[PDB]
Amino acid sequence: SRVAKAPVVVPAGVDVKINGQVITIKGKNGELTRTLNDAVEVKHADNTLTFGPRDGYADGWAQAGTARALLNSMVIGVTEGFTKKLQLVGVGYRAAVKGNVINLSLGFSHPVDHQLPAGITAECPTQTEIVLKGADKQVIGQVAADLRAYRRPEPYKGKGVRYADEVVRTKEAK
Amino acid sequence: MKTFTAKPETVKRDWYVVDATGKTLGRLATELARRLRGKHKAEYTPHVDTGDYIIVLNADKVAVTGNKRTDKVYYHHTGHIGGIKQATFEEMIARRPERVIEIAVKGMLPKGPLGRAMFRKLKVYAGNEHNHAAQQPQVLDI
Amino acid sequence: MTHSMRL
Amino acid sequence: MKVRASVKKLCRNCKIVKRDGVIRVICSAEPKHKQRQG
Amino acid sequence: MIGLVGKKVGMTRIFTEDGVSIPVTVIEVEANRVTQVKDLANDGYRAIQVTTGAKKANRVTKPEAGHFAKAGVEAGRGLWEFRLAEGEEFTVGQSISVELFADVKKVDVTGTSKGKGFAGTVKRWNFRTQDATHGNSLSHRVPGSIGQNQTPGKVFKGKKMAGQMGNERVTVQSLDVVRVDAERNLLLVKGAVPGATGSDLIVKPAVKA
RNA sequence: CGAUGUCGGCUCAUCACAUCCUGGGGCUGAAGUAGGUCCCAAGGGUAUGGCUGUUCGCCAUUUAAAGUGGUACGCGAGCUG
RNA sequence: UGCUGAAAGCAUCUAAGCACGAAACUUGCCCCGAGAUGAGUUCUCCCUGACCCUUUAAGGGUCCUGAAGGAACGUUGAAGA
Ligand SMILES: CC[C@H]1OC(=O)[C@H](C)[C@@H](O[C@H]2C[C@@](C)(OC)[C@@H](O)[C@H](C)O2)[C@H](C)[C@@H](O[C@@H]2O[C@H](C)C[C@H](N(C)C)[C@H]2O)[C@](C)(O)C[C@@H](C)C(=O)[C@H](C)[C@@H](O)[C@]1(C)O
Repeated sequence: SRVAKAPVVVPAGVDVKINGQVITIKGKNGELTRTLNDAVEVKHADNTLTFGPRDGYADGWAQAGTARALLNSMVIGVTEGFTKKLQLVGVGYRAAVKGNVINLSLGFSHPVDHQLPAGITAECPTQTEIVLKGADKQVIGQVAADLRAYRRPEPYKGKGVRYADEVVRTKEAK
Repeated sequence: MKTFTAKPETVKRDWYVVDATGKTLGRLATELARRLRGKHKAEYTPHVDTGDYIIVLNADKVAVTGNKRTDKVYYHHTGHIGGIKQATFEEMIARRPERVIEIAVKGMLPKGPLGRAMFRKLKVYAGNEHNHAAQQPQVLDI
Repeated sequence: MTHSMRL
Repeated sequence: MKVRASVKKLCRNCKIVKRDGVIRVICSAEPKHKQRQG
Repeated sequence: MIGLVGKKVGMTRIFTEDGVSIPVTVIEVEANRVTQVKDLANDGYRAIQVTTGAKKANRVTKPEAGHFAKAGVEAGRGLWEFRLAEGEEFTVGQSISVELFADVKKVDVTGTSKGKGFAGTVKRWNFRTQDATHGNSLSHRVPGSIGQNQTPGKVFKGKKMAGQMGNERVTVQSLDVVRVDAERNLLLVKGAVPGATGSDLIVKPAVKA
């Protein structure tokens, strides 16, 4: 509603082509597409797409706001792209990167091999610092969630894979 | 006088082909059972099979409203130690698509030998094609 | 002999 | 967590959500106030 | 890959030079000639059909005579099929000897087990014999109780009772091959395979790897 | 009431789940080890003896564990008595 | 347990969408199984004669031929009441 009644300013190499209910976008970083819901209406007046509720359906405004939000961060990803920073707190934890397959050494007994999607690239400046660079926000967020879910943060030492400036509350060991 | 009765040698049966794509399950099944018993013909007889042969194409694409695609459970019992087997609508559509249509129609038919014969009239396929092209199946839309 | 009997 | 028939706001930061058709209470400030089934 | 059909020829033991003795079953694996090849054009599934051995020319009926003389092979006893798992192509009349089992390490042997006849519940289902003394009356190796009472009111299906024991198809899995003789067309496997001596065995490579 | 044979033991079971073990998780006044408590889960498993007619119980010694109930307090045209 | 995400400018595992997640469920292993009357498929083999009658019918009868195969019999079997 308040989200959906605000059009999205689409900048710099827009390529926002429509096919029925499908939105395809080429951009600076790449190309992202999605099939939208059937209760939403998109329109390409005034250089910038506007979202209305389609007739007949009950849930119009929430679907339209969800559509506006996903297309907004989607076209933001095709403009400049999303990044995610993970760090490894804890001794014996190294995170060397081999191309498209991250090889974590979280010290279970064996290495951890992690195949990436076709989109997100990964870089390590130091050995406790993974930086994911990808356009599609859900895929980089999902792969950061998988990499954290290999080994969670510990509430006693702070040991584990964690997000960058996310604060972990460590209870002291009684 | 006596009322008219049909005779099983002179009843003249038609062939129909029904595309079951994108339709509701039980509405289609009710129309199928009505056509199978013969209640659409004027010379209806309750002990003579009057109905027609129906070829139901595309049993894969049948639809169910609500959350029945994941939660309509089919129960059947193997007649054994304590094995009550069960399968939802999704794995029944994937594993054995024609069984959904045949179960829905067989629940709607009379029980007895006449109902089993009028169920043998029904021929359910999951593809778009059938091998019954030698009987000229007319399109029965519903 | 009261073994089968309900006594 | 606490599976209960009565879920209430124990804390200032716990919000009441309805996930998967069940009523749950999430406190982001402490995990002892997490509860279910209300 | 496919299995081969052989014959159970006794049991012996071989002595490894380390000192260990291992019991082997010797399987005479004769030349298996492929009679008919199934493919998914006509049949819907792909397979091969093999035969082995020999039969009397007067003991062969004209149906199986014509079926053998259709494609290149000679009369053996029995016909068997093998299911060709993804990537084998065999011409009819192709002799298949025991070199594929010279490569392999574990094996599955399928045979018809020895028929123990009408057996009781003690022999068939390892039931516990009741008391031999302390009062017992005509009920030493009887099966006990077979059901509860009025509430089921019936015996359950699959209740273990007496009946035919033996004489059925049994597969034994993961038997180690210890030696393959190609000039004798023999196969030594470790352990015991189902059947009497001289019974026909089916030898497939192991699936539970 | 012109008859529906009891308690216990033996033999054979079968189901429920309100789970004893195994398996999966949340919280912990959870450092680890080991627990407590709650949620999911019924595939498989789930002692031997002494005493007692005993079920039960106590006890000795194990076990991963020594589940709780229904089935005419399952089961005598199957046995015992 | 999550990711993205509004409804509800925030927040939110959820309404749209996406991913994980157990000895339970469906497969994978093994055995039975086309009486699966919805009685399936594949290959091979065997039959290539004349006439009359009547309610000229998916009809009866007569002579001549009995084919593949089967059964019977016998010797029997680590098969079997
Ligand atoms: C030789 C064979 C004899 O039977 C037995 O010895 C058995 C072993 C008795 O049990 C003997 C021994 C014993 C201990 O039961 C085993 C004892 O309790 C009874 C009273 O007598 C029987 C069966 C008794 O029945 C029982 O009578 C009970 C009153 C009720 C019971 N019913 C509820 C189920 C019923 O079956 C009873 C009365 O003798 C049956 C009547 C018909 C007879 O007299 C007949 C002629 C018998 O003598 C007999 C068949 O020749």
